[PDB]
Amino acid sequence: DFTLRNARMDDIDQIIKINRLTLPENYPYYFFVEHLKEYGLAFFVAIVDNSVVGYIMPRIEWGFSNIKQLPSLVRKGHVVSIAVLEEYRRKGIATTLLEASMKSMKNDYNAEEIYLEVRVSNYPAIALYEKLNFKKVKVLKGYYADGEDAYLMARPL
Ligand SMILES: CC(C)(COP(=O)(O)OP(=O)(O)OC[C@H]1O[C@@H](n2cnc3c(N)ncnc32)[C@H](O)[C@@H]1OP(=O)(O)O)[C@@H](O)C(=O)NCCC(=O)NCCS
Repeated sequence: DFTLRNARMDDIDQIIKINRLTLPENYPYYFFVEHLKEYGLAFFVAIVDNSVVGYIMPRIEWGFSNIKQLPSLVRKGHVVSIAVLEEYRRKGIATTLLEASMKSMKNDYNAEEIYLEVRVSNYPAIALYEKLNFKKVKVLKGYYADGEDAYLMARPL
């Protein structure tokens, strides 16, 4: 079994470890710290027996909607990074991390939409998001450093 709670400064070391092991976008320590201090209410970790096994790091924005056809200014929640240690996958951790972050984006930060970028090859992640009713709304060409395309996936809150 796992539990969720908001991330704390003392979680950052384990979060970075997870990020280093599971993702190619290896942000520096100060990046994690600033997102925790600025958007901490929507920054969650998953815990198994006192260890962090997953996390979701958000960014809160104000700007043009990426869902609406017309230029329209909205509050947006942006998933910067989400990862779960391999041993603890297929347990619903990412699903519950996203739900918790979404609820805070909506209630704490008045977000009207949530969105993220995902590698077009990232089959597990895409399945996750489509199950949570994210839609592929844009294709960011050459979004990743190696040139790989991203789907911009989004949904209203
Ligand atoms: C994507 C990731 C975060 C999902 O974590 P997770 O805790 O295993 O996800 P969940 O258990 O909540 O998944 C829920 C649903 O998503 C889908 N899904 C998740 N992983 C899948 C896979 N490998 N293949 C097919 N569907 C998958 C399934 O529908 C799953 O439902 P189910 O378990 O009942 O079959 C995880 O695989 C991961 O950390 N990958 C490496 C880092 C990464 O790519 N992060 C996302 C970048 S945008």
